[PDB]
Formats: sequence, structure tokens, C-alpha cells
Amino acid sequence: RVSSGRDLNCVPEIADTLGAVAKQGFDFLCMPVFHPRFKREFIQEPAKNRPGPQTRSDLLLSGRDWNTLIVGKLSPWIRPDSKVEKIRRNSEAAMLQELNFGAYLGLPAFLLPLNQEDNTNLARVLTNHIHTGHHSSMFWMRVPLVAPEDLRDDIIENAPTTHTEEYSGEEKTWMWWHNFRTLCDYSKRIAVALEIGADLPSNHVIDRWLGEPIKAAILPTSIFLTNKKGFPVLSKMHQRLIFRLLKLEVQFIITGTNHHSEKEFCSYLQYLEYLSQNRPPPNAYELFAKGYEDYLQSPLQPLMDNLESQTYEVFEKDPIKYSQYQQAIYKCLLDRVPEEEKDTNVQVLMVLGAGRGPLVNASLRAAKQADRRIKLYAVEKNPNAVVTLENWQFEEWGSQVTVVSSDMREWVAPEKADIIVSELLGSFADNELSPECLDGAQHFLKDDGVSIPGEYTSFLAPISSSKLYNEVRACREKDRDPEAQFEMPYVVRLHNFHQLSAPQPCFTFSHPNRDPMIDNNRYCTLEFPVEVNTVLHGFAGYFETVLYQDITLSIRPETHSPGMFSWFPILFPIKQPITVREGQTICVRFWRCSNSKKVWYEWAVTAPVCSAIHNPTGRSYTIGL
Amino acid sequence: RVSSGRDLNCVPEIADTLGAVAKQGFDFLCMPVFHPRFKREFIQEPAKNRPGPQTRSDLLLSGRDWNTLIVGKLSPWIRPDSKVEKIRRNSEAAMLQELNFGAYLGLPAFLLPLNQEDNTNLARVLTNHIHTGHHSSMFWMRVPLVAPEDLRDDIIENAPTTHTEEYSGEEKTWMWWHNFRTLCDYSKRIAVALEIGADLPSNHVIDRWLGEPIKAAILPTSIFLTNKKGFPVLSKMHQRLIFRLLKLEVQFIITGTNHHSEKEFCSYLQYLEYLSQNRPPPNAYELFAKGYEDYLQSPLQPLMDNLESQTYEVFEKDPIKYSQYQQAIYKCLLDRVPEEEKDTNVQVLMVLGAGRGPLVNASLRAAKQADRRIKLYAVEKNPNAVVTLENWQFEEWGSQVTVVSSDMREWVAPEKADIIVSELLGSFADNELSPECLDGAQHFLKDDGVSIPGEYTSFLAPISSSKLYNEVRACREKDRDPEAQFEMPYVVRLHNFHQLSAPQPCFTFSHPNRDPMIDNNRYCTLEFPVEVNTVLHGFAGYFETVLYQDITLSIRPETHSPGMFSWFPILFPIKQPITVREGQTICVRFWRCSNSKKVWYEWAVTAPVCSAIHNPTGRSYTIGL
Ligand SMILES: Nc1nc2cc(CN3C(=O)c4cc(F)ccc4[C@]34CCN(Cc3ccc(F)cc3)C4=O)[nH]c2cc1F
Ligand SMILES: Nc1nc2cc(CN3C(=O)c4cc(F)ccc4[C@]34CCN(Cc3ccc(F)cc3)C4=O)[nH]c2cc1F
Ligand SMILES: CSC[C@H]1O[C@@H](n2cnc3c(N)ncnc32)[C@H](O)[C@@H]1O
Ligand SMILES: CSC[C@H]1O[C@@H](n2cnc3c(N)ncnc32)[C@H](O)[C@@H]1O
Repeated sequence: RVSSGRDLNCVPEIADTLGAVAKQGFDFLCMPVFHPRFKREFIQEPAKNRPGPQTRSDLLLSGRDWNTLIVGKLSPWIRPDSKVEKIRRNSEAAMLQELNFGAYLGLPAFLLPLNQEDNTNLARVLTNHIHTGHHSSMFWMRVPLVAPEDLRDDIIENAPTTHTEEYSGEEKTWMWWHNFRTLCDYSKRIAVALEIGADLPSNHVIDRWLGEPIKAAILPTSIFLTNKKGFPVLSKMHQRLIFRLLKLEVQFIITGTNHHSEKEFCSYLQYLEYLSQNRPPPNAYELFAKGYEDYLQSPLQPLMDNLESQTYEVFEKDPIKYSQYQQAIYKCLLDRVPEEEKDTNVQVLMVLGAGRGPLVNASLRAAKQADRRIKLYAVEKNPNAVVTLENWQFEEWGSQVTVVSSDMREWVAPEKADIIVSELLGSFADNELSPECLDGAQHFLKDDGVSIPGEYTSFLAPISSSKLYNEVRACREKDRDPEAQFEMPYVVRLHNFHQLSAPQPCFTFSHPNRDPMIDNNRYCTLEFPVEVNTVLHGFAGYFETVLYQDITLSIRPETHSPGMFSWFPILFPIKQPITVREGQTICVRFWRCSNSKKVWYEWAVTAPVCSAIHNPTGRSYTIGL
Repeated sequence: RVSSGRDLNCVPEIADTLGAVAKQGFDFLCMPVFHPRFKREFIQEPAKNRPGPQTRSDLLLSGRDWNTLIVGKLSPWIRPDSKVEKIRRNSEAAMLQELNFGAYLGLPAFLLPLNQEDNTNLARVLTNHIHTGHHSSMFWMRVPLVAPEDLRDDIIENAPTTHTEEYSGEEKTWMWWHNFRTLCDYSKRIAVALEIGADLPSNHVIDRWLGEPIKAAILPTSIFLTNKKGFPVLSKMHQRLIFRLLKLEVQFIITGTNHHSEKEFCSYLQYLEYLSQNRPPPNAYELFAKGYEDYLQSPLQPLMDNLESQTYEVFEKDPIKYSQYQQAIYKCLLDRVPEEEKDTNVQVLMVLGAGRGPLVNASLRAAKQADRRIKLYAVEKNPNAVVTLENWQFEEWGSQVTVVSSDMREWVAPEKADIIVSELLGSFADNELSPECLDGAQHFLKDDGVSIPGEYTSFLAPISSSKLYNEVRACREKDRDPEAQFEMPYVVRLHNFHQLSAPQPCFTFSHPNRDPMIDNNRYCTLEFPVEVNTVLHGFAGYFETVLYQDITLSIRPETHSPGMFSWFPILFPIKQPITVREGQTICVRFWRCSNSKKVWYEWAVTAPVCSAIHNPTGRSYTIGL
């Protein structure tokens, strides 16, 4: 179930080592490429002219074994940021040599340590190696939760351990990582191998690593407790951490000697398996979502574009949404039509944007459970979908449903509606121009008519995700602005991220709109109180909608409709990441803009520092009218 | 084995039709999306306001069935290039409607006919559809080998069939295709469905379709002969054509009614299977090559770059090459050392570019079968490979082999060589700068010393491939010249192409070079007599090398070393395709250029029309010294 490997810093025979490791159930082996103690000179004679082979032959394993089962390790003596000029220069040449040999073997990953603050020259050498030739080899940066200096035993007489609560000081290992990856300019080849300590730090220190590219989680043998049976286990603190790490789907590495000598070394791995099996299973949401983790997709525009058959199919495969629509209409029928006017009053319903007709069906079910008479129209502009409607209408529905093949803004209605039902909402509610469409369809609603939905609101929340930022970055395309990708929203299942503040309402719309000279342009200022140090990369967008009264749909995490999976969150990126100290307020500004042809959003951060205004004049992103 | 489908222009029940087709062993079904006879008006009333559904519902099949098993067909009444303005306008609207519905269903392919010369407005509408939205749906252009007018029965009294040999006139259906795809600007979505006739045309007419994107081969039932048993078969003419088509791996479509009424419809398909099984099986070359058909790869530069382990591995997995090297050295030892000086004379061999040491081994085998004494050096600049050499040398070889870790141009030799052995040849021979390296290593050769190889030559041949041209086109990258991809050679297994003329020698090099002030710059004019109409897209490059005397290696098709698969051909593209009439000479000019840092090629076509000079000053492509 769980993908696990073994860290060793001693390999006397490479073939024999693997065999043992593989027999214990490990998937891969982290090991040195040159002997850890084999220190090499590159400048001063005569040690530079040392004869003989420098390491093992590549022939000792097959090409496939190198490619899948081995993870390289930088030798410990290599210190590129040494104060001594000689050791620096030597460590440079040695680092390149080891990294080059790693690429020669075609290793999938290679471990480098972050065990101090200044890793500038380390970063400069690695970056150079990345920009030499072509390779897909990952680089896992070995970085501890807690720095070695901060978890040392208080046993030095004239140098006691810091007994002071230093909020910023306990987050230092993240700052080590942050600076390194910034210098390297957010390379997608550079990821984190997070080393877990005996004493876990405060909760904030761990939350720091949310939204970071964690590929490995190194577990020492020392941190394992022993149970009554006499086999390795972990604390309830560590258990909760491993449970969190299993959601990220990281690869767990075991390092250190067998402290549980009486038992096998498989026991450690068997415990991780034990934890893997013993987790809360994936719900309908996470079942379906499994696959689209942090996958950027362009927001659908069913007005500008005509949706495909299989796009409508996946909409229809959400029974919770339509049951809510069914219930919404059901109640509205009872309110508008009394019991004494059951078979006198026929309500005029108008599904605006009928698609392949899930609402038409729902409206039929709603009328039957209510036991009230209805007259249905099914307005749909997409002519490909209208083919589906008419075939259904001929076979199943009949003359009760009148299929109209038109835009709702254009259509001249032969009758006014008591209810209009729509499904024109995207992940940011109004991103499919539901306001404009329903405004244009408003004239053929009765003066006392109802709209379903009657209201919808969009929400925003600041997020830190070095993953998603790096994902957007990689959406640069030929023949357009170099930074166009940052000035456009994405539909994405947000997974590896950190929500820095609680969602707040952005834009609200009410139908039918009764405000004279109806304007759908907006400008919203939001202030998000941050309680942690972090780096803002964008703003996650959600929405809520009121169908009728107490009938609602929502993708806002705290009020999320259970089971529903018809809308993933939306992501508004920013060009440049913005550092945010604990106590500081993130201030974002959002505009909804329009002309006769297009609608778009612009946005800007104004605190703690200013960003550029994103998507001015909809240059990078527009929504078609 | 063979991928086959069924063409129908009559589908009364879509579900039942598939069942029958699937039971007969067909993989997919070509069918209409709207009823062939269902002609629709879009302008004039009242026919434009025709009620009811326009076609079948998408719900009759599953999404997956549409995506894999159905191929769309444009209705026959749709004529976008009609002389009548009304029929034109109507056919435009209808064409878009059908194409849009095809995309709605998510069909993998869609058939459009090329049954006349002028298909300009057809091309204009299709191109518009391609540039509307995003889809991966292919478009198969139905084009006959022989035009309907040219295969009609000579049964009209006052209009007899052309009994004249019109060389250009019999190639007209290709010109139909050529013009169409040119208008559409070589879209990768547009391919050919070649319709085979009863009487096959002349051989030249068929050769015209070499290097064209043929995805389907439509076979009417009428063209099938009947055997003594009373089941469908094909002529020896058609058999050879199908054998050629099986190499291209096209999908065979069966069209028309069952003329063999007594037998099943599976019999037709079973015959294609019968042919599929009964072909000459793939040799060692085609066995290994299967996968890299028309796959563009960048030429290796083992001087500038350090080759990976698995790059050396695949070199070593060619036993024919080294057996030739073994035999080459074997003979040279016997010539240089007589029988009476068997154990007096030790020959000094020097493998220049030893890699992981296949030649060192071969030199050992060659000396043993010859029974002569040798002293080996193993010069290698790549330090990663030197690790392999030294481990081998320690374990196996010993002090007979002296591993040197240096550039051969730099290395100060402590002894002069009787033989130097090298493996510095690429697909265009001198594209790895074997001339420069061996010139720089020439000083430590004895005055009577031998070089293996002693000579090598590069060859060029003009090719027509609309596939490969379109492949290169798609190698456009951000942040460089828009046409850089055309000014650089590619290593590629040439498959779907047409060789327009016989290869001719381009550049030759002899080692040891004894010409004062050795210049490796060159300028070569070649004239290629073409005997067919075609469109030049590039120049395939090959090479021959003389190891010693009668010991040679070659990838030139006519003199190709049997079994060897260590070099695929190289491809020099051109920016713009060049039309070439039968009888015309293709004149190409090739330069080998250099400065102190780089070596590169430039090239230009000078007849029948001039091209631009490609890669001036090595702007787009250089080979590193
Ligand atoms: N009018 C409507 N608009 C909308 C707008 C949406 C959201 N949406 C996109 O914008 C979008 C853009 C894309 F490129 C791809 C997919 C989407 C979705 C639709 C489905 N889906 C969830 C999902 C996808 C995959 C999955 F394995 C599980 C769940 C989204 O995120 N759903 C509507 C339903 C309506 F009726
Ligand atoms: N010094 C040498 N140079 C050379 C130069 C070559 C040719 N070459 C490339 O340039 C090249 C460039 C690439 F991106 C990828 C591959 C190649 C090859 C090497 C192997 N191969 C054949 C093949 C590949 C794959 C296959 F499934 C079957 C056969 C080529 O075409 N082979 C040498 C061997 C030497 F000893
Ligand atoms: C069921 S998803 C929403 C549906 O509304 C349709 N739609 C969107 N805008 C309009 C409009 N202005 N008039 C009619 N249908 C519309 C879309 O084509 C889609 O089928
Ligand atoms: C076996 S493929 C050719 C080999 O020659 C080596 N080589 C290429 N140019 C030189 C050079 N100038 N000096 C030494 N080895 C070389 C390459 O590193 C490769 O291993």
C-alpha cells in the first residue's frame, strides 16, 4: 500500500545490500555513490593525482535497477559553503562530480542536505548542474523539522539550551528551505525530504510545511517507541503526523540502525503499513477527486463555448445537486399554489439552460411529489444539446415540455413564467455570467415570479502553495504574454496547499434584480488576518448559492454540501509570491469588470505589500458574452 | 492482428448496427451523424423553421463508444464548393453543424470527401472549425487512387474515355489532396483515407502517396475476386499494395454491400488477417526499430556532452559492429607483424574514446585470434565512463591496458602508437567531430601508423515526407527563432517517406590526414535526377566507413551492413517545401563550417528553385569542440 525505502550510509556490497533491503519489503534504497569517507583532492598535488578507480562500476547493477531502486546521496565531507577557501573549491568540484555520476547512472532522485542556514554556494552549484545537459532526476533536500542545535541534550555546563519560546526561531528550518529554493528559482526538480525528529516541534512549525513540495519523509529508528509485545511503534503525536503525510502521498524512508534488535527490520515498515490500512477511508468526494490533485484546468464557459456530451454527462453524475433542485422547486410549488387551487393553477416553469435536461426531469419529479400542475419550457442555446432534449421530449416528456432552441437573452417568450430555473453557476458562481443571462431573461418573469437560484455569493481565501505557484508558472505558452498564466483563474482540486485565513464573501447577486439600472460591475476589498508566517501564492475561490429558502448548495469548506462533487475550487494566482509575517493582514482587492463583449476579473494585493493589478482590461483572461 | 473497421451509409438502429459489426470482428464503424438524405435549409423560409429533432440522440451510445468505435461521415448532399450561391451557403452551415456535432459526441475521427479538384471553400470551413475551440478529433479525407471520371466504363457513345497516357493527369487525385492540405497549412489533424479502386493505376501514381499521412485504406467489396472455394480474395497487384500498406500500419476500412452473398461478411476481414499473418517477419533491425518510426531525436554529441550509462549500454548491444572492429584489427595485426616476429614485436594500440571498453575487449579478442602481442591504452575524456574502465581494468584486464582519463587532443603520449582505434562516428559520420579529434591525436601516431577507421564518407538523398515535415514543424520552442527547428539535423528512423533520388557522397575524411595545413571545412554540390513529380521536404543522411581494407560499416540503404542497428539515418529539413516536376534535377549545396569553438553544417537548395541558406553561422545548430 505505502511506498517505502531504506536509507543506508554503509554499503559494502551493492548487490547483497539491495537483496536484504528488497526482502524486507522496501521499494528503493538511498545510498552513497562514492564512499562517504573517500575524500578527494582536485587542486593541490600530489593527492589530486590519486590513481585507481574513484568509486564502484555502473555495471554492478542493471540500468533499470539504477533508474527505479537507487537514490543517490551527497557525501558528508562535501561542504560547498565552508569558510575555508580550499574546502569550498574542493567541495564544489566534488559536488559536481557526484551529481554528474548520479546523472550518468540515471538515478530517479538524489539527496542533498540542508543542515545549516547558509546554503548559497550549494544552491549556486546545484542550479548550474540543473542547467547543464538535460535530465529528469529529482533532487530531495534533506531538511529537519527541528535543527540539530535545537534538539541537542542540555548537558553542556556553560552553554544551556534555549528555554525561551522563539516563535520565529523555531521555524528556522523552513527558512533554510525557503531561501534555498528561492535562490534556485523554484525548480520543479528540487523537492523536500522532511526529516522527522524525536521531539516534534510546536504545531505552527509543522503547519509551515503545508503547501511545500514534500516528496519524502525520513523516519529515524530512534523515534520509535516500544509496546508491551516488544515491537516498534510511534506516539499519538507522530501518528497524527504520519496520517497527514499519507494524505500527501509521500514516500517514507527509514534511516538508522535496528534499535529493536530482537525483531526484524520489516517491523518498522509493517507499522507504517498498519497505519496506512488504519485510516479514515476516502469519501465519495475524495474517491472521485483521486487523480486531479493540484491539476490546473481552465474554467468552463458554457455561454461562449458549446459543451461536449461527456461534459454534460459528468454534470448529471451528481445526484445531490439535482435532489436539492428537486426539493427547491417542490417547496416553491407548494408556496405559490395552495391546496384548493391544486388542479386550477398550472405553474409556468422555464429551465434556462436545459442542457441534456436533468432539471426538466427534476422539475417533473418535483411536481409529482408536490402533486401540482406545471408547464415546462426548456431554453437551450447549445444546438447539439437541443438534439438530446428533442429526442427525450418526443419519446418521454411530450407536449408538457416545450423545447426552445435559443439564447435566453434573445428569446421572445410567448408567455411569462411563474418560476425560472437555471444552472448557470461555475466555481466562482458568476464566472459563467449567470448575472448577465438571468438579467436578460428577467423580462419574461412574472412581477411576482421566482428565480432558482434566487441568490449566490462568491468567497475568497488566501493560500500558500509553492507547488501550485510552480504549477501555474509552468503554464507559459508561446505567442502570448510571458506572465499571462498568472492573470487567469484555474479550476483545481486544491490538495498540497495551506489556507492562510478563513474565506470571506466577495461578490453577491440576487435574482430577480430590482435595482434600477442593474450594474453587474463590482469592487470588493477584503482583509484577511494571518496568524502565521507564510508566503502568499494566490487566492482560493469558492461559492454558495440559495436555490429557494433553506435549500442551498456550497463548495465553501466550512459549509460544503456533503457528497456533492460538481465544482472544484477556483484559483486566482499572483505573479510574485508575497511574504507574510504572523499578525499581518493580507489585503486583497477584486473587481468584476465588463464591456458589451466581455466580462472579466482584475485583482491586486495591497497589504502587507502591493502587487501589480492582475488582468487589466481582461488582457490575459476574458469571459465571453 | 490488423485493425479494421466497417463503412456504412445506412444505419436504421445504431445499437443493433454496432452489434452486427462487432460480431464480424470489426474494431470501429464509419457511419453518418445525420441521415444522408436529410437535407436541411438554413436561410429561406419556411423550410429553415423545420420542427422536431435534427438527428439521433447522443444517449443511444455510451461516451466511450462514441470515443473509440464510431467514425463520423459528412453527409453527401453537403457541397461547400457548389457554383450555386444558395447551395454553397447552405452546405457551409450544414458542414459546421455536422462537424460541431462530431466534436460534441467526441468522435476520434470524421470522414470528409475529396471527389473533385476545387475543394477551397471546403478547406476554408474545415480550417475554421479546427481553430474553433479545442479538440483532438482527426479528419480523414476520403480521396481515391483514381478519380471517378477516370475509371468510368467506356459506354458513352459521344464521350469516349481518355486512351492517352497522361502522366500528370493520372496523378490528379494526389494534387487534389496536396492543394487541400496546403490551404489548411499542414494541419496534423488532417490525414488521408485512401480509397482503393478496381483497376489500380500505374506504379508512379501509387508512389506519389509515399510520405503522405495515410491513416485509413478504404477497400470496396467490388474489388475482391473469387477463388475456387467461392470466397473473397484479391489480385497479386492488390496483394502487393496491401503488403505495403501493412508496413505503414494503416486501418483498413471495408465499404459496400456483400457481393459474396453465400459467405459471411467476416470473410473479407479474414482475408486481410490472412495477408497480415502471411508477410515477411521483422528482422533484427525492424524488431528493434519498431517504436521509433518517424520519431525525431537530437544528434548525440559525446565530445561536448558526457554520455549516460544506458547510452553506452545500447551502443554495446550491437555485436555486428564490434565483430567488424575485431576483424579489422585482427587483419591489421597480421599485416604489421610477420610470423617470425610473433613474440618479438608488441604492437601499441590506442583506443581513442574507450567508453565502457567494448573496443578494448575487441582488441583483446583480435590479438588472441591473431596470436600477436599488444599494448593497450584506453583514452577517454568522460570521467564517469573512466570509472567503468578502471574497475574492469583492475578486475579483468590488468597492466596490459593503461586507462588514461584525458582528451586525446590534449593528452601528452609517453609512447607512439602503431594503431589507433576510434568509434567517434555519428549518423552523418563527421557529425561528432571525428576529423578534429583524430587530427589532434595524430601526432602520437607512428609515421607508418594505422587508423581504424582509416576513412569514412557521408551520403545525402532528397526525400518527400509530408509527415516528417509536419513533425519538424512541431518542434518549435519558446524563447528561440520560430524556424530554428528547420535549421538543425535530426536522428530518425525514416519510415513514412519517399526517397526521390539515389544517395550520393557528400563529405569524405581520411586518417591519418597527410594534406598540409589540414582543413576540415568543406563545400559540396550535389545534383539529384528526379524521375517523378513530388514535393521535397528535406535530405536523408547516411554514411559509410572503411575500418581497415575490406572491413566496412554502412547505413547507406543499398550497402547497409546487415543486422547492425547502432545508427539511425539523419534528417536535414528545409523551411519551405519545394515542388519538383518529373525530369527536374534537385541541386543541393552542403557546407561543413568551423571556428575555434564550434563546428556546424549549412545547406541550401539551388534547383529547381532556391531555398534560403539554412543554419548560417551555426545560429540554430552547432557541434561543440
Ligand atoms: N453550469 C455549470 N457550470 C459548471 C462549472 C463546473 C465546474 N467545473 C469547471 O469549471 C471545470 C473545468 C474543467 F476544465 C474541467 C472540469 C470542470 C468542472 C466540472 C466538473 N468539475 C468537478 C469534477 C471534475 C472532475 C472530477 F473527476 C471530479 C469532479 C469541475 O470542477 N461545474 C458546473 C456545472 C454546471 F451545471
Ligand atoms: N560514437 C558513437 N556515436 C554514435 C551515434 C549514434 C547514433 N545515434 C544518435 O545519434 C542518437 C541520438 C539520440 F537522441 C538517440 C539515439 C541515437 C543513436 C544511438 C542509438 N541509435 C540507434 C537506435 C536507437 C534506438 C533504437 F531502439 C534502436 C536503434 C541511434 O540512432 N550511434 C553511435 C555509436 C557510437 F559509438
Ligand atoms: C447545464 S449547464 C448550463 C447550460 O446553460 C446553457 N446556456 C448558457 N447560457 C445560455 C443562454 N444565454 N441562453 C440559453 N442557454 C444558455 C449552456 O449551453 C448549458 O447547456
Ligand atoms: C564510445 S562512443 C565515443 C567515445 O569517445 C569519447 N570521446 C569523444 N571525444 C573525445 C576526445 N577528444 N578525447 C577523448 N575521448 C573522447 C566519448 O566520451 C565517448 O565515450
